[PDB]
Amino acid sequence: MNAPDRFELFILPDDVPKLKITPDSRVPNCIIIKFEREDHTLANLLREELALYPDVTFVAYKVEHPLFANFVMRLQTEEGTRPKQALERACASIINKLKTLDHKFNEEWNIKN
Amino acid sequence: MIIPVRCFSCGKVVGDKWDAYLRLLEEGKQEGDALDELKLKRYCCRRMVLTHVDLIEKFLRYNPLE
Amino acid sequence: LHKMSMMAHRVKVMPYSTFRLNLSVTSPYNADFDGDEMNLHVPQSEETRAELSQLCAVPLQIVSPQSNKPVMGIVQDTLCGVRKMTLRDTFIEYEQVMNMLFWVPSWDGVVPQPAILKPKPLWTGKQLLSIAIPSGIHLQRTDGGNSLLSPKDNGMLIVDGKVMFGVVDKKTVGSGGGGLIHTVMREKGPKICAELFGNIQKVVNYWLLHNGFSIGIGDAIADASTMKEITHAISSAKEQVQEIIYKAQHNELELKPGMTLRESFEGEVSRTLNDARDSAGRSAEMNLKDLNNVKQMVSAGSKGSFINIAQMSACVGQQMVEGKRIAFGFADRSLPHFTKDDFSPESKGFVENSYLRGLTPQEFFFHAMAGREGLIDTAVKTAETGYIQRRLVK
Amino acid sequence: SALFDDIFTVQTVDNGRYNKVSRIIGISTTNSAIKLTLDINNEMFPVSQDDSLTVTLANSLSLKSWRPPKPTDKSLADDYDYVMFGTVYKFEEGDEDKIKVYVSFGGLLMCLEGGYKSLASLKQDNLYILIRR
Amino acid sequence: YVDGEEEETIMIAMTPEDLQTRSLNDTAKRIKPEMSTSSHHTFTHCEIHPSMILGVAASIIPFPDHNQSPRNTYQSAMGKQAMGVFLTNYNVRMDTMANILYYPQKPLAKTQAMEYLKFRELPAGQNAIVAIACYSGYNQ
Amino acid sequence: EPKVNIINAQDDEVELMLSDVNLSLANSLRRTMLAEVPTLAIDLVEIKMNTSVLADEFISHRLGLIPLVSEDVEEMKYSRDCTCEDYCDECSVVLELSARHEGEEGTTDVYSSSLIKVSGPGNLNVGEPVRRDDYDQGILLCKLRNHQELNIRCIAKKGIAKEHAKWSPCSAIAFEYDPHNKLKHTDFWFEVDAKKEWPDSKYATWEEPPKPGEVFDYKAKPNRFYMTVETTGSLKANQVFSRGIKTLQEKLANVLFELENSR
Amino acid sequence: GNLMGKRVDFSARTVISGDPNLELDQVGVPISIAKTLSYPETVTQYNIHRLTEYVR
Amino acid sequence: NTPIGRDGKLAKPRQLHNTHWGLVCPAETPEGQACGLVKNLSLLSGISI
Amino acid sequence: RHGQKGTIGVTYRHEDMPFSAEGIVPDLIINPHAIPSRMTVAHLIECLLSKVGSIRGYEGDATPFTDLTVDAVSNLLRDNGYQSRGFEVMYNGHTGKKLMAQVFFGPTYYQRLRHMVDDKIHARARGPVQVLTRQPVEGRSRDGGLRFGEMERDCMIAHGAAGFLKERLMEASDAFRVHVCGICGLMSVIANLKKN
RNA sequence: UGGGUGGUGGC
Ligand SMILES: [Mg+2]
Ligand SMILES: [Zn+2]
Ligand SMILES: [Zn+2]
Ligand SMILES: [Zn+2]
Repeated sequence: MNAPDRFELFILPDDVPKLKITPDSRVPNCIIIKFEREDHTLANLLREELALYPDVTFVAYKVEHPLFANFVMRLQTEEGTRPKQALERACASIINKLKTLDHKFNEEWNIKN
Repeated sequence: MIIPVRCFSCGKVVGDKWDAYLRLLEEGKQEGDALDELKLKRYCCRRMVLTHVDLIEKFLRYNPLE
Repeated sequence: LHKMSMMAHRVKVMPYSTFRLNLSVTSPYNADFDGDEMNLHVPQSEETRAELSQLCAVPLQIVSPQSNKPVMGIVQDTLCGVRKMTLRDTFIEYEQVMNMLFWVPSWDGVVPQPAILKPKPLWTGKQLLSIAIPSGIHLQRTDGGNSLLSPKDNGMLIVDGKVMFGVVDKKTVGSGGGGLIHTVMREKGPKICAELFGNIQKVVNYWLLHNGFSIGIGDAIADASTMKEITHAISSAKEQVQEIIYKAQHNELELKPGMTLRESFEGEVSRTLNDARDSAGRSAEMNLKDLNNVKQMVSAGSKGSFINIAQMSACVGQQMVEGKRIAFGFADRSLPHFTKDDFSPESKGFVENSYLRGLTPQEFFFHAMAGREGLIDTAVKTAETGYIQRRLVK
Repeated sequence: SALFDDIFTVQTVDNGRYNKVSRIIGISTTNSAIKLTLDINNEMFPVSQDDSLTVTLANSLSLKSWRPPKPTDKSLADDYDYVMFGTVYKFEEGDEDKIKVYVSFGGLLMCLEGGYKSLASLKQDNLYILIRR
Repeated sequence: YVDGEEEETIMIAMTPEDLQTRSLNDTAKRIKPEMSTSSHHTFTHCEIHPSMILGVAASIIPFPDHNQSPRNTYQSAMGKQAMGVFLTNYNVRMDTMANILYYPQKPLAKTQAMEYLKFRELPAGQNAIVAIACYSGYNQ
Repeated sequence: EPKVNIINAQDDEVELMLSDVNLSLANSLRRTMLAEVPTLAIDLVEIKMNTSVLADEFISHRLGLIPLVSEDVEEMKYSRDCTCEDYCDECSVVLELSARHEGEEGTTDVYSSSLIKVSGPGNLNVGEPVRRDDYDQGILLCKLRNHQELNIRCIAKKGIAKEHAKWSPCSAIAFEYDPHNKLKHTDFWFEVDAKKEWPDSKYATWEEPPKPGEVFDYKAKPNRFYMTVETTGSLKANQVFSRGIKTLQEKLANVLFELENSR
Repeated sequence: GNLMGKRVDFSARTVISGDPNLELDQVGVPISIAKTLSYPETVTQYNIHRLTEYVR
Repeated sequence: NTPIGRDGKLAKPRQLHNTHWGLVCPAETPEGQACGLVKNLSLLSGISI
Repeated sequence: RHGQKGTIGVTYRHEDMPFSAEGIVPDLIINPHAIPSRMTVAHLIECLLSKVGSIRGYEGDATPFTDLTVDAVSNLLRDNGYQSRGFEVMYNGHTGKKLMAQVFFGPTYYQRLRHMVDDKIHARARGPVQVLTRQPVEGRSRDGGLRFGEMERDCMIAHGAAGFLKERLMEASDAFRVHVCGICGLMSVIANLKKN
């Protein structure tokens, strides 16, 4: 009866940004990013994809409570890399792989019919 | 009561397969084999039809309310 | 019921209308989650706010002068999980370790050195448990006369707050005084002892997620050979009680101090079937593996004990009323399925079976009388306890 | 850099309580009454009875938080096969030459006895290990 | 018929396989006593069925003979608080409390006794999927 | 690099063999194909007249479980951002139904096939009840008797599984990788012996056994997957797969844009 | 029944649930119970703005 | 139901006393104040007229 | 059906469940730690017999005291193409990295007890007081207040912060003001105030 | 916005 909305899982509020960055000044070259309105489905995909790269050193996320559709992530790469750039390249590579995936799947369903 | 639509666990729509299930039962089938023919292979869509017990016949036993 | 049973807290606002707790505070209030009610009084002034915030707050009531020990410890899952985590042969890849050390609110930002460098970096979980516990601790314990060489890997020595060896279990981090929590309290004040429970529970829940842990019907089963050994032993015990019957009903039995003939007879019976139960449960404990789940839980002590596994798998033992064996409810027998004056264990309520095999109906009913004792106790003597406690208070 | 070197005989292996971790007891060849015990992982480096072990203790693998290693750098460990880091937790000057060093590899153990003339430099805090072959 | 006074003067075996003295060492079954005291018994009575010792809110329970008996008492004193179907004429009846549970399934662990409380034709719950595994501390 | 291998296909299921992606990316596909597929179902129900043996929100619930066609659905917008105050024919599929047991004897089963589309932003073939064959009467909504007037008016609007699972696109998703445990990611519980008692996968015969002399390939990773994306009939399985990937792309791209716009 | 102990106000009462994603000194509050109960904070010179917002 | 009242906390009338084979319920009795009193007639009970 | 009771602790959506090899997710997850001390092994026997009678598709006779052992159920579950003791290799829903231990998993019959949380939530600022004693009223139905009883005052004394106790038994209750004549010490003093 | 009795259920 205090039951909230279940479009709190994907729709952002008005003056809240979708992507809220705060750089963590404990160690150099690390950042904390307050993602709005998601779950694991973004996060794990970003985790393992940020994992295998060389220049990335530390990357870790947590979902503070699963009855709230938010999560927060930590991102420290090496010295040289602005890590935001690395994550943008990470998105580029993921969409590259998946668009290749859709492409060959279309071809394979064309053959299998 | 009356058959639900999906499964409770998975979500394969099953509600159509009630009348066919009774008609397969009429010939003397066995209930597992009847579910076998309907293509129900996870047990989720096997408990969503196997357990189910029927009351809405009893509600239509009330000779007219109006 | 004691001076922690009112404790101050802080406010966290959540939807979905129930009260949320930490689960380390489950022990002092004595609350389970089968539907308890807990109240919430509110201050209406500044004065009472500071009164609560400086005295009745949880971090200032950790150590109970009842028994000069901490009474707020670790409960079911965090405990049995951390015991599964810091066994010696548990290794973790670096990637999952990134998250696991992200969960600590007091982690600085420095990973430890992985305890293997090559051929592929791993860890062991004791260093991750060392990430939580702050700098400035010592704890030395000798269990069973261990060495500094540690073959059984029990015991515990901690220097710097980094674990050196040992399986961290209840008898270190439970409610036991002179344990880890008490030591942290004495050496660091309240607040770091507050953050101890946060660090440990969040860590071991994330890891007990990605490991997982379960319990299945096989876990109370031992192989057929150990079942044969338990059956042989308890059969030999029934031979022993037949010897008791033979000598005492052939009047060859010697009488103990202070007890007459039937009292020492029943006392002999009680000792002998308890010996049956103890040796049989011991054999069934000895056979079971260590990847076996139930033995992990009892050897963690988060819930249960030795007699649990003995009763589930090997033997339940004697059904009691008021400490004794069961009265002949009728003349000379304690059901109408028995003969007269048969003091055999299956008459007056010894479950020979496990829980697992099934009970004969009579044995089921005698265990019903056991539950009957427990019910009448827990809803009758609490009268006397309440009245006594009111009178000592006033 | 290396503060120890010796070659060892594998006499006993205890898998036992642990499916992934075994205990070796190595008695030295080059100078006996140097007893060495090292708990070890099977599936990173399986060992067996009566093999040969080159055992080395160092304090710096150069010839602060650990990142995973680059390719461009290099270590002392590059000619080795099982590299574990540890901590010197108990140093006991005993008898005539019963000199026992207890250094722990984080849940793993390492007892060492023998002559003072070998172990005399070992009084440190963080001591590696580097098994060859 | 017997009441509690003739219960004094009888001699029962539990199941009709125990009337004939039977025939091992299998670690699945259950162990009846031998009853080798009287070589030549005169059994006068044998139970129709042992699960007929129960109460009405007790025969519902799947296998009562494998539990710690306070939980048997708890299940019998909770079985009365099921949401389900109370009588089939909730259209015309006007009562201050009534609750229909939507989708009531006869349990796959039915008994043979639930035919005689009609509970397989009026159930008060469902079959949902059990998975006994600590997942993220929420079932502590 | 990543390679697709369809193994079976029919219209109620697809069992493919996605090869050579990470494990997180395949399971992220799984989470998408349960959750974030925009489809169409019955969102506000208005009874014009009911007199049944069944109550009202009961029947609105069961109607919410009913499978519609939403093949054309991405040129239909979301309800909560469509440019009308309460429903019009830009974003609705208004079903008005009144079956009515006329004649005072017998059993009247309001089925799925009697459900009438009255309007819809056409001629996009949306909102039809999904038909197995064309003689698929189907979903068992009601049993009506003498004069029991059931006149109902539904709206159909566009929600995802996150709001509620009446917008479930699909049904049940198998998933496995390394059927012979060559990573030792899993650890068997075992009484006697690990090999005998756990029966082989349905993908055991697509690969080889392990050899006992082989060491633990520590630098190996999981690399071959198998999943099973069945259908409710609401979409066809190829379209499911396609749009699930498409949606997951779009969410990732929006994250990219918020990066670049914060930038 | 009325002087040594009595009934009083500004209480609340419910059924509880565990939640390990928490500190040790935190207790979850359902929203409606936060709406019903209150606390008199003094309007001071260091809390005007938020309290005016809480009016709003 | 049983009229001892509740005056007398005695555990002899609250025992599952062993005449109960098939006459009352060894499981069912409420939690608490009623316990030991309240006897549900068994699934083979009949009342002699 | 064996007392292992409790409340719905948390709600997870569909994908976030663990899920076995076919796609089956679960709906109710009782605790491992709920079992080993409560010693209710019948609950496991029900879950196993449930899964078998689902797959062979009929309702298995679980009336007690038969020769229905566990062995017949074990053999039938194996010989219909499964693991013998219940387990299937279940996964994280957040990675799919396999859950290291195999998870036990099946259907079982559940029920719904009559309590809810929407009938026992209650909080109270003020309101209805009795005429007779002006202490706030008793019962949920009239939105009464809670009994801050004796032994609550006992633990307040044990903590000792009695200023909180002077909040509780003066200020959130029947705060009441009388007068005394200082000579005969009584409250007979008649109080007119606007004439003072 | 009644009292006052009494019953059953929750921890
Ligand atoms: Mg309780
Ligand atoms: Zn299903
Ligand atoms: Zn519009
Ligand atoms: Zn005076």
